[PDB]
Amino acid sequence: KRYFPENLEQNQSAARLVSAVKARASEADISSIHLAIAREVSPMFNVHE
Amino acid sequence: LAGANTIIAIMRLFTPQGFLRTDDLAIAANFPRASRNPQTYIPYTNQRGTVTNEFASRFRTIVATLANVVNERAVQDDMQKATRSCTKQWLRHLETQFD
Amino acid sequence: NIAVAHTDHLSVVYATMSNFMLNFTNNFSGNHATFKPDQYVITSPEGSYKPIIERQGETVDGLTIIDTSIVWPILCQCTYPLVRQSIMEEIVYPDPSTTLSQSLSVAQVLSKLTLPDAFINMILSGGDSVVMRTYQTEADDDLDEGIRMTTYDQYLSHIRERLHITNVPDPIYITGASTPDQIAASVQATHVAVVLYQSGVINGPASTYLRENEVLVVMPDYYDVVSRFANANLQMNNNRYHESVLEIADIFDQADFIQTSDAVRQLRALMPTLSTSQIRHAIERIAQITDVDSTDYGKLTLRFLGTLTRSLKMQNAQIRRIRPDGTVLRYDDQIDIEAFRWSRYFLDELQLRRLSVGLRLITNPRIARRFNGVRIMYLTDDDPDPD
Amino acid sequence: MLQQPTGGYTTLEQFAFTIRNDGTNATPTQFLQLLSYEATENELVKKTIPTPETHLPSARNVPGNVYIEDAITQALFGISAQNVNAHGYFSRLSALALPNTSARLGLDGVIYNSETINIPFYDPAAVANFAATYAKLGNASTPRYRADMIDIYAHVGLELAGTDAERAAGVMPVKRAKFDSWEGSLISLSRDVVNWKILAFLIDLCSLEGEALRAFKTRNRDVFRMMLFIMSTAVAANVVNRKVTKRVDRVLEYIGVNSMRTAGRTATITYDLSRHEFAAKFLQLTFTRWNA
Amino acid sequence: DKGALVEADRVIQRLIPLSSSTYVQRLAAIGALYPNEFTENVLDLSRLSTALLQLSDTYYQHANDQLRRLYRRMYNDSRTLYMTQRHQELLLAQITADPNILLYPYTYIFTTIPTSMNYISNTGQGRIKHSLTVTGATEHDTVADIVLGQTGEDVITISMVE
Repeated sequence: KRYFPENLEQNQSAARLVSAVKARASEADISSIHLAIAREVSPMFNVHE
Repeated sequence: LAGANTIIAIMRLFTPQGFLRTDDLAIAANFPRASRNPQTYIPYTNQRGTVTNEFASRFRTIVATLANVVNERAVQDDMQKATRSCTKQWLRHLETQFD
Repeated sequence: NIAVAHTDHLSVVYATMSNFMLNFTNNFSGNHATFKPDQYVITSPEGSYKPIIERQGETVDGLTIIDTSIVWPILCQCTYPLVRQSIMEEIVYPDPSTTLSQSLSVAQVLSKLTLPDAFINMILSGGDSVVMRTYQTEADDDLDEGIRMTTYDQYLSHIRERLHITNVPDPIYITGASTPDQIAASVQATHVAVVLYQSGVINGPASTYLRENEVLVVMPDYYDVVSRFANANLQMNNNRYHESVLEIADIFDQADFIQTSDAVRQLRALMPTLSTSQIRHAIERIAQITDVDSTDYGKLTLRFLGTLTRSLKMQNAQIRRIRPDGTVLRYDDQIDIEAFRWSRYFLDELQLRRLSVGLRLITNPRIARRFNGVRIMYLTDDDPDPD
Repeated sequence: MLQQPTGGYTTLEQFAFTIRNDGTNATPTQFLQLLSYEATENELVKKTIPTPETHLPSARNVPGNVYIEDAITQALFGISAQNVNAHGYFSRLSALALPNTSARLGLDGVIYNSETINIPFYDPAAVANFAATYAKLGNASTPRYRADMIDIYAHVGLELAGTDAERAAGVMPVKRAKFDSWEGSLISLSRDVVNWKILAFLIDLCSLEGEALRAFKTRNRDVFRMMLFIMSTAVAANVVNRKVTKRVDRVLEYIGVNSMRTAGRTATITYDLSRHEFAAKFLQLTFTRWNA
Repeated sequence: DKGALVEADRVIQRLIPLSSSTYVQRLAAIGALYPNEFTENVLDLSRLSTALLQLSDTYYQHANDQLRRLYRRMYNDSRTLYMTQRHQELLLAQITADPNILLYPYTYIFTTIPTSMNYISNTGQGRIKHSLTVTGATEHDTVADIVLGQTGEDVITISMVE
């Protein structure tokens, strides 16, 4: 994962921002990514949330 | 809006960077299509420059806006002041990642 | 007891060390109340600036954590040569050569380190480019011909920061009261054929000026471009234009800002479309090709600096003070040193001098033995000649 | 010994000053024709130049034959020259200042310590007349004798950019010189001018008198102006190029204003502080001679 | 200017910024204009800088185009000492008396003094009590309405009866 600039992950004052980014940054899956890509083109029927 | 310029400006960061293609091959193929004139929005056009890439440049302006946003943000706790300085570096890392 | 050793001995050590070659910054004016360090950053017009000083989270092997308690040994448990009670130990005056030569070792290590990146960025300095619609305004205009214009976004994303670096007044807004004489005065003030459009509608003589002189008008948007001009020809039309790229070298032509030699130009003309990863790969290749070993002190320093990630974007980069507020200040004769006004692509003067000769070499027709295109034709080959 | 003509040595075709341009050897005047201007709000006003010091610096006992033409021309226009005063051999010119000295100034621009075979040289009278002034280049650096590096440049402006009207008035707007240009134009110009046998121009400037001198000044105004041009680019605060519909115009801002810049740049030759002092001194002397 | 003998140490008491920020350049620029009318009121020196800066900002703000450009010239050529012809006459005298005297060398004499309106500039306490004249040289035509802001009780209160 290339989430943080070098040093910033282990930096003690970065700890909140890191924990923030880690809160959002989900692990990759080919399926979820391809879905995310595909649904830009696919018709929507049940309205998305 | 007269008094809310920073909000409108941050809201312009969301404007899509692509273009509205007609579905020309689908129309020539006589493929089914609910729209009177079938179309689709491509998120981004290919880089027509030789070095400059307009997507990455757009994200440069976005992240620069966002960093000057965090910079202007008042904080109370010391720890918030630290995280405020750190997010700017994080933003810079992002911008290089996107480029 | 120790005070003499401090004031009358240690002070001189400080006073020499102030003149060591690498102690290059100003550290402290001696007034705690009003001292902030001058803050330089390395600003590329493209990517974000990189401050020299920041809380970047490098501890430098713990060196940035300051332990005040070190003062206790300094009073209560440390000998000094000046404090005899009296042995009269002779003072030591160390050879300059050791600290000197290690300073020089560092300096040469750093220049030789930067060289491949700096060279490539010299080539590409013209390569940043902006999208540019060219609306036509004559009955038989060629596709290149007409009034060049670009969106304000492309202006901010490229042209503006570069104008800040060239230290010129910002280009005038044109309001449709604008004389061609005013557009001229603006261009010769900024040395860049550019004007921000403001409000309609631009008059005919100004339009002929902008067309004849290839001045680049800068629209807030393309919402109704022909309405913005008063066109007597009625040749201009919202659908009648041609989108095209416009290299920064086709705008700026500064000697140590943007390499605009026709040699480097045609050399770029040869180049495949490039991403930043490709450029990085080119730099990493040149570094592969030209790596030359260090001196043992340089190996120790390169090892100490750690992996050279070089995330910083050096394209058209410069050395400029930030305001403490976080904005980037323009260069200031009257405060910034002359050496900072231009990076000179971060190359030595002898390098640029040889470089011009190289450019003469790299465009000689005799070298140009890569040939383009072939004729196929069925034909007897009596009496061959390559020409 | 080369006889001086009734005009200066400059009348001889052997000494012709020409910068290469448009694929030929252009006379400086036809290059100066390409020069064009943009007056700014700011104004240059020429103050009277201080009279040069009477003192001629000693030509210290030097065994060798100093290459003085090369030294001056490189000090004034040379691309890479530096620390021009620490060697300080300009003082040597004073050796020629004496009546009946054994030294000769050869057309090579060498100050021979004695007359020597197969080395043609300027008439010792004329060289005495020239050395009498230009040996003071030798005291360019001595603190007591430094010339102004700022006000003197106004004269340069007036003599280059200045229209006959501005020159009569003695004041001109600070101008911004410009000319259509080939790549590296200022550098090639500075070398073509570094190659000049300027000692002819100076010796004639200093030895001629009356109608001959006046004819010399009118005949050579453009030469002087060209040296002034290379120098003005050495001091100009910046030198941009402009796109102008498939042509490129070189633009020096500004004429007549010493920026005192010492940082190197690709576009033009740069004056280290010593070159600034030397040039200011040279301008003092040459301008003092140019008005009589 | 009033013709008094002056025992001053030097003819021009203004500083010359050999190297400086822009605000000081604009100060030095406004300084040789001599905008101020003669005044005998005590000044609050503590805020002087602010005053002199604001003055500059307005002097340039409502000056005719030529005076504006003159201001800019002084503002860029800040190393030069701008001075009136009479000043330079005095310098000539004091040089002739003492040939060895050192004076700042980069100076520019005004062939003509600028003819700007003199500014009242009392910075002591007291509200002005203008008595507006019915008519004047200016000919207003369709001037836009001027809104007056509300004031705090802290600045001024409006009781019903004197």
